[PDB]
Amino acid sequence: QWDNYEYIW
Amino acid sequence: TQTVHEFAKELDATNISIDKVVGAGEFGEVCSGRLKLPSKKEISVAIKTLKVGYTEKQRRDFLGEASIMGQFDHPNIIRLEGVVTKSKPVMIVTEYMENGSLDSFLRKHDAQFTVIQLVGMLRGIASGMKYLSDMGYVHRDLAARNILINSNLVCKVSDFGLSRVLEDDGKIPIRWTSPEAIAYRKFTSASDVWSYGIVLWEVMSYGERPYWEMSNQDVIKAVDEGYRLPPPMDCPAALYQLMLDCWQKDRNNRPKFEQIVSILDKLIRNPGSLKIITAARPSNLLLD
Ligand SMILES: Nc1ncnc2c1ncn2[C@@H]1O[C@H](COP(=O)(O)OP(=O)(O)NP(=O)(O)O)[C@@H](O)[C@H]1O
Ligand SMILES: [Mg+2]
Repeated sequence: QWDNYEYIW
Repeated sequence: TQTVHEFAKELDATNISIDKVVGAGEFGEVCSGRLKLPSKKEISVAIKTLKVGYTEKQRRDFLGEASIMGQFDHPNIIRLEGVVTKSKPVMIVTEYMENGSLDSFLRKHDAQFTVIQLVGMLRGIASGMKYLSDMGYVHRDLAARNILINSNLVCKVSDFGLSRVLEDDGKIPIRWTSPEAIAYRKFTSASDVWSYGIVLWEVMSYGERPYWEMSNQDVIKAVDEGYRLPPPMDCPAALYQLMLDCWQKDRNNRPKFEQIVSILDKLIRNPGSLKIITAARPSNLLLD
């Protein structure tokens, strides 16, 4: 659950 | 700040008592406590504090989220009781929700609720979102973790950190976000309906993570290719179909929140309908 929020690479 | 005082009452801190810490956020701690109202009635509240040594940006973001919340007065949107800004620590005071965040609550109770209880939760969330959308906002973060649930299992939309007014004017919750919002930032009430479909899956899965631990890049590719989360165990057909409808590729084909509320109201009114339950697949996600 650490990458719930992310940018798109 | 003046911005928040348009939609938030300034509370007298002598009327606030703090009981204990119940959480921690981006901005500081969260406590349970009591608020004495002008009528001398005392109610349970959550108290969020802005951390000591906050930046002006942190203060603006903290209070800004309260300014949005304060615009809504609805039984399924978290109620803002008021703010404390004229003394420090700066505070936001909201209704107390005994059972905390919906995803973590459901994980504690895997397979322990009736389908009608779960539908009750889902109907509340939909009703709150219908109002939010009526008011011209897109939430942008609709997820089980952003729904709070009280002692009587009433669910209420929270966390307006990403919310905005729909107008001609950061990281995104990729697993909850519609394909068009991921592709080119097309956020509309229909992208919130997509997110609602994900919340529906989360609730029927008792707080399983959407797409489990798939990489965000694979979530984006799979969903765009037409793959969808599979039916939760023992999921009523009616509710899986509602998920699929919320997840229509064409946003114009998704139901409106008003339609979602109506659908759930029928299921509550005719609980036998929930007894028809949703197999061998070549993949974990379902194509279509
Ligand atoms: N109104 C409330 N009533 C009761 N508990 C609350 C309330 N608001 C927040 N909490 C508790 O505080 C925890 C953290 O607050 P929250 O609003 O989720 O901020 P956050 O930044 O998302 N922190 P987190 O969920 O831990 O990453 C929630 O999981 C609840 O357990
Ligand atoms: Mg949280």
